[PDB]
Amino acid sequence: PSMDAVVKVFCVHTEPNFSLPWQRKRQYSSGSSGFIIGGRRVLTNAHSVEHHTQVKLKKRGSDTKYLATVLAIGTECDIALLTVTDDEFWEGVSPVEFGDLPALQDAVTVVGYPIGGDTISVTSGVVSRMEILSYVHGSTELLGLQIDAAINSGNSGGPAFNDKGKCVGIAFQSLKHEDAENIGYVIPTPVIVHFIQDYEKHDKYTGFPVLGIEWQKMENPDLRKSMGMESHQKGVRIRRIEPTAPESQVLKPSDIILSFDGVNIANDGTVPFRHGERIGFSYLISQKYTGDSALVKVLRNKEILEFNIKLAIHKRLIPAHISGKPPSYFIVAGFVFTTVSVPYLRSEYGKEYEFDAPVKLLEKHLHAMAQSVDEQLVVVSQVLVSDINIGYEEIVNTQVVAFNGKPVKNLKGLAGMVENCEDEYMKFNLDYDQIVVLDTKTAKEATLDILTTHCIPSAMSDDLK
Amino acid sequence: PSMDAVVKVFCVHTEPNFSLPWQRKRQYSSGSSGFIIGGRRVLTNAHSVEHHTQVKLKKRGSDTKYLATVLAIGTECDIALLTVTDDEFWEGVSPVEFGDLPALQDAVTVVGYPIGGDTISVTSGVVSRMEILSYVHGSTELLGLQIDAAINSGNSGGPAFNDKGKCVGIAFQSLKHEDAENIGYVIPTPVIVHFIQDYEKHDKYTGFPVLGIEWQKMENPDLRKSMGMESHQKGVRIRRIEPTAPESQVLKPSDIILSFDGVNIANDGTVPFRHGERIGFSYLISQKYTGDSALVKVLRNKEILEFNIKLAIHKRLIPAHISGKPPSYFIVAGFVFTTVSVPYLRSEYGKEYEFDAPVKLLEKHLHAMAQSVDEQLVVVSQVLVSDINIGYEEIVNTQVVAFNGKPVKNLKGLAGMVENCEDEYMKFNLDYDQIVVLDTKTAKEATLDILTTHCIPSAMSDDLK
Amino acid sequence: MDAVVKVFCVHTEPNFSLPWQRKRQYSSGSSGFIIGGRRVLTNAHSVEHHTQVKLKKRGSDTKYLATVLAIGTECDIALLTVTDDEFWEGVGYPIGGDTISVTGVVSRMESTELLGLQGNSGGPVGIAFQYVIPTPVIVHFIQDYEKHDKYTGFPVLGIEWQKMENPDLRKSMGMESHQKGVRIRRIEPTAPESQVLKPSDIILSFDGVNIANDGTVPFRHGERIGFSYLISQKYTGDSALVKVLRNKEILEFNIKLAIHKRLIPAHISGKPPSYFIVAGFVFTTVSVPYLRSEYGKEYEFDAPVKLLEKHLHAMAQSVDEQLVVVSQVLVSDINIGYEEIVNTQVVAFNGKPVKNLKGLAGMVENCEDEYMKFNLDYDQIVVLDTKTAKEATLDILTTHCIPSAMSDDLKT
Repeated sequence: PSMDAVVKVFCVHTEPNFSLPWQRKRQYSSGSSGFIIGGRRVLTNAHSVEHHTQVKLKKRGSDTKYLATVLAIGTECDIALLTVTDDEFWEGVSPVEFGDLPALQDAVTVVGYPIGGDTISVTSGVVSRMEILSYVHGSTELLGLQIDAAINSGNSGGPAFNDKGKCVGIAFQSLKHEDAENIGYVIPTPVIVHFIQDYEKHDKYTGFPVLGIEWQKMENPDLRKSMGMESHQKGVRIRRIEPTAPESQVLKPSDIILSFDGVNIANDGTVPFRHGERIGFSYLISQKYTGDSALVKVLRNKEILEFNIKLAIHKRLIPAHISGKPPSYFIVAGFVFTTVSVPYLRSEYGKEYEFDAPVKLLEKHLHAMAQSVDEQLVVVSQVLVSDINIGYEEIVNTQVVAFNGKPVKNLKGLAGMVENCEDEYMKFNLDYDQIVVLDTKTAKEATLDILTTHCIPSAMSDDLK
Repeated sequence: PSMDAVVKVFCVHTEPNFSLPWQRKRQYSSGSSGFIIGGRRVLTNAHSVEHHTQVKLKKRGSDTKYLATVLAIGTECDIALLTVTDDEFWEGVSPVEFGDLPALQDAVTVVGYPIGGDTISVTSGVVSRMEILSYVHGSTELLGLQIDAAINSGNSGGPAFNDKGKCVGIAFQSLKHEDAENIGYVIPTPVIVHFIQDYEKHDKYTGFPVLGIEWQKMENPDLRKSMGMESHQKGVRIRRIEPTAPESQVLKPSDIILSFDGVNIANDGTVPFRHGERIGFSYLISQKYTGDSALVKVLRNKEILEFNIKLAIHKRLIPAHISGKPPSYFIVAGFVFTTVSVPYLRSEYGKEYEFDAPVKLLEKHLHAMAQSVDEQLVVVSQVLVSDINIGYEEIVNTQVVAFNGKPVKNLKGLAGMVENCEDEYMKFNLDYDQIVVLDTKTAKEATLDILTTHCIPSAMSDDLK
Repeated sequence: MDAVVKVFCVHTEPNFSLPWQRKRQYSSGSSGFIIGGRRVLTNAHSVEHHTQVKLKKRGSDTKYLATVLAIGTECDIALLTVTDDEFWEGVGYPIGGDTISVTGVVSRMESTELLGLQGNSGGPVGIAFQYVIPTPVIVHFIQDYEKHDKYTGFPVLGIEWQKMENPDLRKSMGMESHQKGVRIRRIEPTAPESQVLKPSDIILSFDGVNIANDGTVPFRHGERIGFSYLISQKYTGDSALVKVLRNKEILEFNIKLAIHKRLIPAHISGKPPSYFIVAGFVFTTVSVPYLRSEYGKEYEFDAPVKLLEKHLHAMAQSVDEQLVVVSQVLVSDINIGYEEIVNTQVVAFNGKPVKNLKGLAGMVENCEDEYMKFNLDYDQIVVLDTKTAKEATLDILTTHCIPSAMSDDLKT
């Protein structure tokens, strides 16, 4: 106990097809775990209800499935917040109550449901370490608890209790470990508290802020001396700054970040966390709210400066997810133009896309920064075969970089240049020094019959209409 | 302890051959578990003594096997009630005593004997859920306990104890789970009490009543409005009524059942069961005794009606079992006529008969209702090859629907029409628009020599003589 | 050998489970060969759902866009052409190769069949596929095209029959000892012969060929074959003389032969699948491609028994009768409580029998009643408020990226 607050989550999903962005896949149902908390609220994983079209909740002792409402989705922290109108669902359950951030080697008990099973499952372990990690690959890294108990579909989203019967967070199945390694994570209470308090204040999820920099350790003493650091000072060198984090352009490459909100940062980027414990300084940042300001102290040209910087969320050139929105696409003459995101790469190349995708794309995934707030990697995804595009059918996942001499910044820009093209020819500059040339008049005329052939409702996603 | 009341059941079985209904299979012995209770009584599974010709009981500390008496067999609840004349068997054992219906996640300890072993085995688990389930496939669904401990031959029939040393029911091996899933059932004490009290009152088993209806949920609000339901009312729509449950013909299709014996029924067919627990409304029905009456409240034509309905057992067109009776058959000219039951289908098509039997038969198994109290599905089972039936040898498991223009209602009817046939020809209308024609005089004369060839004692089962 | 061409095929095939969509393009390579009359021969399965077939001659650098002339589904043969005259100026190809190959056992022997058991499919004997497609099938296929100017398939006698091997059965129906044949069990209502033939007729002969008690006719010395072989040799629209015993008398009918109309069609000749949607209820018609797409290759065991019964045993009672099901329910507030309805037959709409998909779609459009009441199989009903159910449809289509509430054939 209290087992009666631990519910099963039935979710009907309607996933976009990122490879065929005019399609939604067949409806399917998934089950996971979740739990009732104070104030007529239920907590589960964000991944358990992504692309939801209906959510239902089932208590362990009753056949009845209750229609639920999704209140907010925190994708970066993998939390969803639900409610239920039916008062019968709430009646007679004592809500889960939250405990303090656990100590290492503290006992933890994870309560949930097996895969495809409707009976309670109970899994035991210890907190093996504190960690900063992504809950969505390629997305912002947050505080987490690592536990020596494996988590699998089913129990992820159930509560994790300390020996005092208090919940210390939401179970989370590891993305980077095989199920037999018996390692799992718990989304901890300060992350949970960040997400609920964020919703309670803004009536919406507003994300987790980042500073918008990459950094390099300062552990070599000649490096420190050569940039004016006094022998008591320590910190990290700024390698690069996101062009699209404008509040951070007050910072500059090769600044030495000395402290953040007063907390002293070491040469390896760690800050003190608790007795005998050190953690990366990003936990100081991600515990703030988007829009919060932070005191950053740097060494610049052997002199100390202090900046108050408004913090924002990270904008990735190739986004880790697109918030459940439909992927954007545009078609002309059977050429399918779309943008590159992580779900696109996963759907095109499978689980190992970080090794099987084209190196041109991997470069941009691993290393490129967006140069503008609206920049997108635009590609020819595929060519829908037809007479108008004879000779081009082999083109797959190749960046479009220019149209009739003008650079392509994003998909909407390219859709605009194709619509307003008055030249005799449409000349696309592709990657690998390729060009695609189409007669403007005959290519626009060819589009409709291709749409029909492939049952494409429209030549573009609504966001471009 | 108290291990000394947990006995081994040795049973000699003489099973009918449903594929060759003139034969009894070779005697064989099976062992299972059972336990002594108050009043010179032993409890075991019904399946452990089906087709019994002798039962013996062995206590764990003594070589001696005691000749037992079968008092009653409750097939639907899988319980057999035995006694023993020898007073030495009873002397010095403290009888098992029964506890209350357990709560979810309560500890349960199952005591029995391994397969082919005569030493005590002890298995531990928790009650994982309350359930309504069939203990014989295709037979009436009853209250049961699901436990996270697997049960296998051997221990099924042993007692299940709560931590207070009280028995909360009889172990039961799952029909729908592989042994490695570690899931089993316990026939609970209110079912046990139903069966003993039933015997103690009628000097015989009288079964578990059903209402005789199929129903459809009422969870859609337009469905509810369109049939006059006020916003506070809830219940289920009657889809169909068994023709042979005449006390229920007072009900009518599209009645909305609102409550049963006062208990309010929800739109999903659940009723409250305990604190925070809901179960299907059939538990209200099957806890009554055959012959009991029940108050049923329906909405009919937007108006409330209340009926007092005498409850009876379910009569299935294709019966789930035939109570250990011998299967009926009738032979003429080497044509073997028999009726279709579940044991017949199992013996003809194996464990997967619900996928391997002819679709014509599966339809009737899954969906047909008996149209009369004595209706039977009659089939040609096989043709015993002989000159008189040349050209017909391939006919297998095909329904007989008419004889000389008259419909076949059951096997006895067909046996009567063949005996009193005065026409020159016997013309059987079979399924798939086939006919079998035989010269009446020569076919009746051919029968005896076929019986002899196949060592068939008689042309019919005794029930047709 | 310079008349053996390479055949690149790009396929776009429908989703029978989601009939508003087309699966992703995929490509096949095959062979083919040129014959007389500006005509190219290949396999059917190698150009099924072709969106573009181009052809490439031996040793040539040019791929010519083809036009497929006829696809013979029942017999796995197709036939293409190319409008450019340069293509017609004056054994097959390995996968991924543009060079001719010439190859197991050949010999080694051992709608209705041709019955011969045991890079690159398409080439030139007859048409290989990967056995060799024989020439007695090709010629029927070609001569069918060369006559109808399209493919019409192979005719059938729309009857089921039972052997007449048992003496007493024969005597009871008046068959003299020398007479042999098969007894009609049932006749397809949508066959022309359902007029003139009757149940329990004994079919004795077909175009003067005597039919045995077990349904076979002579074939070669020492070998017989089922009489359906005779009927499949004819062409659609041909006449045939069918001689029967009825009430102990001999009658001979001249019957114009026709294509089989199956209630659950074995395929739909590459036409798109049809669907109709209202308030998230997806209605469609049961075909074998549907059952296969819904339930896998074991569909004859995993599909619901109600549908399996129709598939194995039902005859269409009308020429346009279809088996209409609720395929699935696209969940939305309008259809709350109905979401578990899957592949269940619709039998009536507001009291009136449903005969086919277009019929059902018409009744919904013209429904002026307050409620829409669908009688489903398993004695179920679906009730929706007519005004709000029609109003809810559009957003459900939007959510699922469905272009309209129905397939084009239902706009008709």
